[PDB]
Amino acid sequence: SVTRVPADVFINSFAAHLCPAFTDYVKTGVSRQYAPRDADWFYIKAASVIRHFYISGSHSIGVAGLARKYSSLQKGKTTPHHTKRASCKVIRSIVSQFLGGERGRHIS
Amino acid sequence: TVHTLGKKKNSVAVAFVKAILVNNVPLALVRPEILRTKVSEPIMILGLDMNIKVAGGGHVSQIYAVRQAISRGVLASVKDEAARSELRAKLVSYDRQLVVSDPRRCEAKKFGGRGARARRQKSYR
Amino acid sequence: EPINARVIEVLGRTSSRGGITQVKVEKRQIIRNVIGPVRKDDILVLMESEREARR
Amino acid sequence: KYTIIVVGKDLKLVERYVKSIVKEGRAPVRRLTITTRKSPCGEGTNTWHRFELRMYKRTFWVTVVIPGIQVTVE
Amino acid sequence: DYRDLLRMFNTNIQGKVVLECALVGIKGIGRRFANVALKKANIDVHKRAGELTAAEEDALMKVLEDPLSHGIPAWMLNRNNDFESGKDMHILVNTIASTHRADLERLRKTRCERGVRHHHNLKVRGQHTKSTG
Amino acid sequence: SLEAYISIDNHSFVPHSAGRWSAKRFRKAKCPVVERLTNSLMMHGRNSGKKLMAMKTVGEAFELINLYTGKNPVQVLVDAVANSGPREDSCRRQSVDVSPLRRVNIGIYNIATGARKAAFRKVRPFAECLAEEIMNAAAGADKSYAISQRNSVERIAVSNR
RNA sequence: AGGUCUGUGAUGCCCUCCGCCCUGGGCCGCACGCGCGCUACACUGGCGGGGCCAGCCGGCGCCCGCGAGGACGCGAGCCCCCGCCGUGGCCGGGACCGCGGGCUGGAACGCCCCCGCGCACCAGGAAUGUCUUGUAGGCGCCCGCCCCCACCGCG
RNA sequence: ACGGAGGGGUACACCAGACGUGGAGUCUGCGGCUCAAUCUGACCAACGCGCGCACCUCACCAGGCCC
Ligand SMILES: [K+]
Ligand SMILES: [K+]
Ligand SMILES: [K+]
Ligand SMILES: [K+]
Ligand SMILES: [K+]
Ligand SMILES: [K+]
Repeated sequence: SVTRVPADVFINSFAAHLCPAFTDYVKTGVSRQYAPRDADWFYIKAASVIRHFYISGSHSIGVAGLARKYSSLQKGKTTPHHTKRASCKVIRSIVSQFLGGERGRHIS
Repeated sequence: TVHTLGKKKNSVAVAFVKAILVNNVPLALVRPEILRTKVSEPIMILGLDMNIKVAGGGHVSQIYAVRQAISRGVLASVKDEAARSELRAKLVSYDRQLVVSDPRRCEAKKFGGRGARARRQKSYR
Repeated sequence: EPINARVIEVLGRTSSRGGITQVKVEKRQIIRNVIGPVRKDDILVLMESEREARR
Repeated sequence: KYTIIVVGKDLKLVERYVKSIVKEGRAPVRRLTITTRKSPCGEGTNTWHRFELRMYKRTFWVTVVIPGIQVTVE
Repeated sequence: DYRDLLRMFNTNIQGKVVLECALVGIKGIGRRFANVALKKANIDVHKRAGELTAAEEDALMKVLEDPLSHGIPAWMLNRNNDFESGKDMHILVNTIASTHRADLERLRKTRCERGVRHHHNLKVRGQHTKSTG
Repeated sequence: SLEAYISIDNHSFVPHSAGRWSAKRFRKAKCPVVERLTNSLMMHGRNSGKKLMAMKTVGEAFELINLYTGKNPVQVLVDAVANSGPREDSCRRQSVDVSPLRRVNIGIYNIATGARKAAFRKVRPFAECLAEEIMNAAAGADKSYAISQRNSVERIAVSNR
């Protein structure tokens, strides 16, 4: 199956096998202080989100369930560091692109 | 049909052995590629089709539960024999934790401090 | 010149605060003070064998 | 078909009640707890009382009278 | 070929150093504005600071002189909805001080608690000063 | 430092061998030396716990020793942690011989302190210091901080009798 | 003769008829000396994309909106992997301040988010505290008071 | 009861180590200052202690209804 090959190869070699403009002037979340740098990153994020959907064959994943999948910290704040979520518009839109039930969406 | 369990701190590993999978990711593809060796130690120091489901705690505990499960799941292969009696001996002469689960668990926190032994500083002035 | 010698028994803790341990090191029965943990059948490398431990 | 929910705080009474209903015939335990300074005012070593209270479900999806036991059917 | 100096906006720059960060040598600019200005101005962001051609500085100065006129969004510009012109300016220069000081001028005219705390050179933001500085 | 405290037989491949060693008394005598080392590596509150990263150093430093000397990466280790280990001490200060178990122990700590201080605020890697430091306390040269202070402790003990 | 009549229909004895309520403010004011703590002072690190694991028990789909945050409905961080910066108060450190956008609320002076502004700080004198296994320490999560809000305390 | 009296014990109190605190900014409490009021307690065993102060909680301040 797809599981028999590693994910760090799948995401990259599938972004190499695949497109909004808000891609520009966007960070992946309120955690990350900078926007990403490798401008292939939207293909890479899309390949990651699909490699993460095809895992979940029966039940329905969701988009908040996906921003919560892509999270990191907030720092430079003098306080004990807390975990924050990512953006929602980006992942919802990537799901809509890759889409062309009871809740969310699913594979095939 | 063979049942086997494995434990580290709160990690529970379930093994169905029949005449190799860990969380659907095969042996040498389990995330900690450095500790992969630690996992694969019994297989090489000592196949069948085994299958594992493990959760709980953290990465290193997952490793020490799956490894110990596979050890028991091939320890129960032969029965009532001298191999049944000496395999466990080679496992002990590797480490006794390869059979018997490790019984350490965190000690609870007691008020007036951050952990189980650290108090807060005592200032007289 | 190192003078390796071997302990044949522990007499007891010498320092007021615990610390050092009187041992019977060796064709001789020189007695010496030792800082760290020492069992029987262990080895001490001696800078000199000229002096024996008080008491 | 019939639903039975039977609840009580004392493990002995609850176990008795399930034992004396089968004389005729996942919802695990959870606990109600508080911590609170021992003294009335705020003077002295900061010691704490830790109060605790477990109460049980017993589930009877049906196809003795004990005071302190609670029953609902729904 | 590279030079070791791009002396711009009355503030010296060093070069030999990455351009996206080196452009923060200009006051009023952040790494955010550097990143959203260069690749918009069709320049690679990180090769070296001595390899920035003249027409390329020109593409810069034109993306700098009008940010909302090339798609840089409202929320990423600086002097949003000013009290000089009612319009989302781009203070991107070293004439920031005129805005700041004339602001102090207006407050010292209108006599607000915040301006007076700034006059006494203290906290203005509901922050305790019990502590001994 | 002796053949009763340098473990080179009872040891799993990589250092990591979770279990128990400080529970007894002479238990850590059978603790593999290439693990006793990494165990020390995870020192300082800024590295309290990190075991895998400490492992990324021992095996890697073992990638400069053969690339400069040409001798098995471990034979230099045992001999180096044997070269250190102050022989005497100045405990009313009298000179007292040091325990065999203790020298194996103190000397391991000494090599670590060498890199720790000689890696901070340095573009050069921390593992780089462990590298030259461990190959410096091999033949025997002051360049190795360990070899040096060992000499210093003998000077005081011989003078503090 | 620690503390507590300011927690109570516990209360003796004195004094007030200082009872109840309505609006506005203060308890949060500040040269200054103390104590308990939080974030640091970097390369054993910071940044960008990806992988993935807890327990005290616990709701989340459709969307809009850079974000925070709206309208409508139904039942984990460390760490690892790959890259960048290159010993420079640098991309360490994030205080202080200048616009905007939001939430709570009869009411912001309360809290969030976006751009900009980048303080002090180079491991700390004389002194001083705590600890023996899943322990120190590092990482994060949850509950309490709570209109909003944890650097606190119980876990 | 106490002893710079003798004797016998013991604890992370010391030994061997580790992690800290005191030096910077910052949150919080205390003092002292100011104020119409900045309500008040407690000085090892007070001082993130009297369970999160816009209003209420409030005991304090400037005024104003009712019995
Ligand atoms: K108290
Ligand atoms: K160069
Ligand atoms: K009372
Ligand atoms: K009255
Ligand atoms: K207290
Ligand atoms: K009021």
